[PDB]
Parts: sequence; C-alpha cells; structure tokens
Amino acid sequence: NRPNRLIVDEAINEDNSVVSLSQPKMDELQLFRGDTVLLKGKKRREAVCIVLSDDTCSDEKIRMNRVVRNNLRVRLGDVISIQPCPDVKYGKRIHVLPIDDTVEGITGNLFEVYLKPYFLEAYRPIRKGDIFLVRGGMRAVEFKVVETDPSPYCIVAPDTVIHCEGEPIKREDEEESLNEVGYDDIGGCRKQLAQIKEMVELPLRHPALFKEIGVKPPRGILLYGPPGTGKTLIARAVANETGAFFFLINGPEIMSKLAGESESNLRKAFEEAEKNAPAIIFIDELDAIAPKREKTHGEVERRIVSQLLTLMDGLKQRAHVIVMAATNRPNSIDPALRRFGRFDREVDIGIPDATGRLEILQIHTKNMKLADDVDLEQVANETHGHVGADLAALCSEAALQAIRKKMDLIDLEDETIDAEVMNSLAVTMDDFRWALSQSNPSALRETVVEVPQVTWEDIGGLEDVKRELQELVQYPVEHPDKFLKFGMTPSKGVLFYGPPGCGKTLLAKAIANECQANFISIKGPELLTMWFGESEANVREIFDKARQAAPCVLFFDQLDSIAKARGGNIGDGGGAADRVINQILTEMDGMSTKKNVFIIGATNRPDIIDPAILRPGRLDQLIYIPLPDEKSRVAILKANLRKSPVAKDVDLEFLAKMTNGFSGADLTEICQRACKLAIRESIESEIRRERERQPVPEIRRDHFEEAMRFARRSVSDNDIRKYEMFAQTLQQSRGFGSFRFPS
Amino acid sequence: AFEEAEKNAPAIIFIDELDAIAPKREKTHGEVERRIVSQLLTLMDGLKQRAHVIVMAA
Ligand SMILES: Nc1ncnc2c1ncn2[C@@H]1O[C@H](COP(=O)(O)OP(=O)(O)OP(=O)(O)O)[C@@H](O)[C@H]1O
Ligand SMILES: Nc1ncnc2c1ncn2[C@@H]1O[C@H](COP(=O)(O)OP(=O)(O)O)[C@@H](O)[C@H]1O
Ligand SMILES: [Mg+2]
Repeated sequence: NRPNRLIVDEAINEDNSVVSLSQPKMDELQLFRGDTVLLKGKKRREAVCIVLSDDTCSDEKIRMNRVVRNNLRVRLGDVISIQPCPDVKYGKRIHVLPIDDTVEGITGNLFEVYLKPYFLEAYRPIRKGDIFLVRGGMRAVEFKVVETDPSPYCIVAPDTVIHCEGEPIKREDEEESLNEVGYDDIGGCRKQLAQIKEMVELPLRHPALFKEIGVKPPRGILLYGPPGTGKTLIARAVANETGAFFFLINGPEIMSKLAGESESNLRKAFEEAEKNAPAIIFIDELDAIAPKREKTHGEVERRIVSQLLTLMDGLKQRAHVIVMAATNRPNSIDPALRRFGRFDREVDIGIPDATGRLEILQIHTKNMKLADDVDLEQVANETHGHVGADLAALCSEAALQAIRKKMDLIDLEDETIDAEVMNSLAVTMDDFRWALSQSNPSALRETVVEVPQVTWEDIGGLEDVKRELQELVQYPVEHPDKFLKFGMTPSKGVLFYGPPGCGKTLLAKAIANECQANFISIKGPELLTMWFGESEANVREIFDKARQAAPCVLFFDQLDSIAKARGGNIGDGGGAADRVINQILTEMDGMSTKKNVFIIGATNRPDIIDPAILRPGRLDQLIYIPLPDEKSRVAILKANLRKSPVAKDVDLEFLAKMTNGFSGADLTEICQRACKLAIRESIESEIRRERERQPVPEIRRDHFEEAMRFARRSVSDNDIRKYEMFAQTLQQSRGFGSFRFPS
Repeated sequence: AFEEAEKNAPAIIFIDELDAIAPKREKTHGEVERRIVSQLLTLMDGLKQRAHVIVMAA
C-alpha cells in the first residue's frame, strides 16, 4: 500500500554499506539511484545506506545483507520502512572501533588492511552504532562506527580522518543490544499484546491524535494471572521496542518493618524512574505490597498502600513514565488502587493453550538446533498444562539430558574435544519426552497425582460408555465450530453409578490419559473441613482451579459422600454438609460463564444424591455401569491377561461363561490368583533346580482351575437388584416408551 | 568477587553459608540483608553465560 513498506530479502553481491532496490519501487518512491536513504529496524535501530537499482530485486522486497540484518535486528521476510535522508553532508571525522575479539590475532594494522581500502573514496553514509564486516587478512574484521561527525548522519570521504585506535569496545554491550527481548519473544497472548501495544506504542507514535481527540493515554497498567505466565516478560519487552529504561521493582524487597522505610523506598523508586523520563516501572508481586488497608491489621501495609495511591495520583505529570504491575490474585489489591487513573486498566494473562505453548516452544528453541525427527506440535500436546516458564525449563532440561545421553560418546580424555565426534551429539524426540516427563506443570502442582497407567484398551467392554466419554471430552474442545453452527453449548456432566468393581474409577483414569485435557481428581470427603465456612471455600477453590485449567476434567470419586439429599443429616456439622451441597450447586450451574470444565461423578449409592445435583446442567448424563455380561467378561479377561504370558490352550470364553455374577474386580482377582499359583510353582521349581544342582513359560490351565476354585462373587444379588431398581426408576421417570413421531 | 571471576578465564566461585547471607526477604531482620540478597540476584543475572564462571554454594 505504501512505497516505504519493504520485505527483507538477501543481497547477492551488495555489501553492508549499500542496498539494491527494484526500479519500479524506485520510481514509486520518486528517488534517484545513489540517493542516501535510511532504513528503519526493530528495537529502534536505523541504517543509512545508498539505494541502487537491481532487476533481480522484487517489487515488494528490499535486497540487503546479513550484517545489515544484524544492524536493523531484522530477519528474512520482515517488514521495514525506507525514508529519504535529508540534508546529507560529508563527514569531517568518524571514530570507528573494531570489535575486541577481531583485533586479537591480527599482526597488521587494522586501519590499513581493512578501514583504509573500504573508506578510500567511500561515499558511504554511516550512522552511530552501525557495524560493517570487512573481508581480508587471516580473519574478516567487524568495525563499529561509534562516532560520526556531523552527527548522526554523514558521508565518508577521503578527507575524513579515520583511526582505529581508541577506547576499547565492549563485546557484551553489542551482544546485549542484539539479544534484547521484544514482542517477538512473546507468544500466545496476542490479544493482550495488542491491547498493551495500543496502550504504550501508540501514544508515543501518534500523540497528535490523542491531542486532537482530547484524551490522554491510560497511566495505569495491571497484569494479573498465574505465576510464570510472562507478566515480567511483556514489561521487559516493551522497553526495548519503545526505547526506555526498564526499572524493575520487587514487592518483597520494598516491604520493610522499619516503620516507614517501605514508603520511602517506593517514593525513591518513583523519583528515580521519573528522572529517566522515558521509563517503565514494573511492580512484581503487587498483591503482597498492596493489600486492603482496612482488611489488613498491619499499619505498615496500609501506609504503603496510601503512599502508592499518592504516587499514582501524581504519576502522570505529562511524563513518559508508565507503570505496570503484576499480581497473581487481583482482589487482594486495595479497591482504591482499582480506581481510574491508577491501574485503571487490568489485563488477564492466562495459562497458554496448545497453540500458544507451541509458539513459546518455537521461540525458545529457535536458537537450539532442531532435528527433522522432532515435532514441537507433539511436545505442545503432551504438555497439557505447562506454563511458558515451565516450557523454557523443559527446553533447557532437554538439551542437558541430551548431553547426559552423549556422556558415553565423549571420551573427554583429549585436551581439546574432537569436532567430528562433537558433531554426533544432537537433540532427539526421546529426549523431549523424557525431559517432559521429568518437567512438571506449575499450573496445578497442588493437584498432582501418580500416573494412571490406564488406557482405553485396559478396559474390557463398555464400548458405548467409552464412546460417550470420548465424545464428551473431545467434541467441545476439538470441534467448537460445529457447536457454534448448531447453536447450542455442549453438555459437561456425567455420573457413573453401579456396583463396586465394574470400572467407574477405571473409566475416569482412562479419561485422565487419553483426553489431552487437564485432570483433577477429588477424593470424596477430602474437601471438607471442621471450620465454619472453609469446606465450601475448598469447593470453590477446586472449581476455580478447574476453571483456570480449562479444558479440565473434574472427577469426584465417591460423590455420594460430598453430595447428599439436603436435610438428610441434622448433625452433619450443623448444616455444613448442606452448605457444601449449595456451594457445589452454585459452582456447577450458577451465574458464571460455562468453561470447558467437564465434571464426572462416581457413586455406588445414587438414590441418596441430591436431586438438584443430578438435573441436566449439572451431571447431565447418568450412566449405569452394570455387571459385565459374557462378552464383556471375555473382554475384561483379555484386557487383564494381555500383558501376561498365557497359554493358548486356556479358554477365556468358558471362564466368562461360568462367571455369571462376577465383576471386573472378581475376574482380575481370578487372574491374579492364577498368576500367584504360577509364581509358587515357578519359585518351587527354581528351588528344586538349585537343590539338584548342589522354567514355566506360560500360565497353565490347571493354575486357572485352582484359581477358579478360589474364586468368588463380590457383589450380592440384593445390591444389583437395587441398582436395577434405580435404573428402572429413571426409565419410569421418562414415561411412556419408544418415542415415535407421528408421520 | 564477581568482577575478578569474570576477569580471569575460566573461574569458579564458591559461597559457603549461603543461607546465612541470603535468607528470605519476606522474613528478614535488617534491610541490609535484603539489599545483599537483591544485589546477589542482580549479579547472578549479570553474567550472560559467556563468562563461563560457575558459582557454587553450600
Ligand atoms: N471392565 C473392566 N475391564 C478391566 N478391568 C476392570 C474392569 N472393571 C474392573 N476392572 C478392574 O477392577 C480394578 C479396580 O476397579 P475400579 O476401581 O474401576 O472399580 P469401580 O467400578 O470404580 O468400583 P468402586 O465402586 O468399588 O470404587 C482394577 O484392577 C481394574 O482392572
Ligand atoms: N509467553 C511467553 N513466551 C516466552 N517465554 C515466556 C512466556 N511466559 C514466560 N516465559 C518465560 O518465563 C521467564 C520469565 O518469567 P515470567 O513468566 O515473566 O514470570 P512472571 O509470570 O512472574 O512474570 C522468561 O525466561 C521467559 O522465557
Ligand atoms: Mg471407584
């Protein structure tokens, strides 16, 4: 749309001094060949060059060297701008400093070998901070034009006095100037990034717009989210893009009990930041430093909140200073600090999803060498709840474990490690999976459990139940477009009920692995407390954790304990049980937007559960897990004995046929008993072999016969009759039968 | 100390009784201890992995 817009492209033969541009864009820009122009770059870096006409250069692209990419901090395909340099004059004196690593090892004078031929009749425009690489000698040498006169744009001419000697340059400073953090190093928060960009970059870029509309940019930025999510990273990145001085503030370090030290600390910090008027203040852990003045007993904290209020009131002063605060919990901050003019705008930064965490992995591993085998999509999929900081830790641990794997490859005896053997060591996908297993998501460290180690193949039978659970967890998250098209929200509730040992907990643990969604398991009575209002507090905090980790599967094993018919027990904590039930009712279906939180309940006694718990909208689908039938019993036996080495002569079909009333637990008991009999036989055989010195490949059929002689039915007939009665009550509640539409 | 370590190539620093001079800033008797902890954090972030100096603490 504009002639200035340009796409970065490589230069075949153009040096770092000049660039080649397409002739149609030359005429569109109304610029002559050899005109001194300026190119903009990221992090506010500019490169002055001589423009030229090239046929190979594309219309929408600018051909430019790699060192010019370093100078402008740009990469291939990026967007840059070109502007005519006005009132260009020849340089009278330029102070140019080679890098400190380049000077070492060069016997000859750097100016004569490199600077003099390059700058003899140069006519090459340069700007302060520009760096160019000169080929020649035993090693090519990099030169930085630190000073130019006239500043900041001048033309190099033979009359200009050029001397390499001077104050030594610093490699670390240039490396930092190259390795600064920008918006590109942030991923997965593009809507929050767009908000913050419109907040900060814009008023600096177009202040006349705000002046013409007569509004001032917001002087307060609050960032709230779980820790490690990048609240510090955005603040650090903004200062580089919009040239400023990042001034970090730690909440704990400012806080002091010296009776008035903390207020002086904040006031000094604000004064120091205002001194460097293009400044950004970052107040990390604002929640600790700023509680409610009335709520907190501590007078130091109420005074520090009041001082922060006073500083925020006078913060603007029509100055470039802006303040960004990070808090994990936003409600703990004093409501006065929530007002307009002080942190008036609050931005929520959430746990990254699959795409955002993939972007984080990409940007962290851009420097790391990546094999063709490794796919970071899979690494993002497996990290169901990892945070960006956790992702960075995972990336580092991966390479460290790769080094550990290649310890045996490196003999490390040589004084210098051989480069050819160096080449062999590289990262692998097994490395990523192992480091990922070792790495732990910090989002739900509180709810951490050992590996379920159960898959859908581990469960025999229940094919329809398996399909329904997979659809439940998968359709809303993988296909939200279809739910938007058909206009209705997904159902997010299932209650498993049935006799003990039939696979309800097994189904939940199978969900845990094969859903690619976070899983929180709540043992039934675990959430209750002896204190007056803390059981429902635990309920609402577990639901809050579920909402944060969406899509999450919230599983209540033995739900009949936490959920009862209200008023059933008068002495159950003086109505604390009923209050817990009411809290769960409000948390499942209340006046809050529904998240991707799927609540699964397992119970042996469904008739005692509160009817309000079981209505559609809370545990929508009531699924009965009955005693397996003969085919399902064959499936259970096959699932249990798939891992075991079992003889072919054994007939699992006959076992399933005879075990009429056996549950899955009973059949697993049969398999375990047969294996124990085999263990006894094999160990006794080994003892006999040892005795005769001084075997059994697969479990035989007679072992299973003895195990059956030790088999038993666990679930009584009265209990299963009760479960059938509950199911029949549901069916009678439906009414009628075989709903058929007329014509 | 850190300046001398980054000066020589390579270098190793050892810090015995790190907990003695680097306690929690949340629970600290003197503000000077908070200052030394913060300065230790700043100089810890000061190295850019290129000085190749490993700091050890007991
Ligand atoms: N259909 C099945 N397929 C495979 N194993 C099963 C099946 N049903 C039960 N089991 C076995 O039962 C054991 C545990 O059962 P599980 O925890 O799923 O029972 P449950 O139905 O939730 O009962 P409870 O009400 O007593 O908690 C495991 O060893 C599991 O392998
Ligand atoms: N969205 C993100 N993209 C890339 N890196 C991230 C992101 N979020 C966090 N990090 C990593 O976290 C580290 C900074 O911690 P940070 O997340 O800022 O903590 P806090 O959440 O307390 O501000 C950086 O090293 C950075 O690599
Ligand atoms: Mg169970």
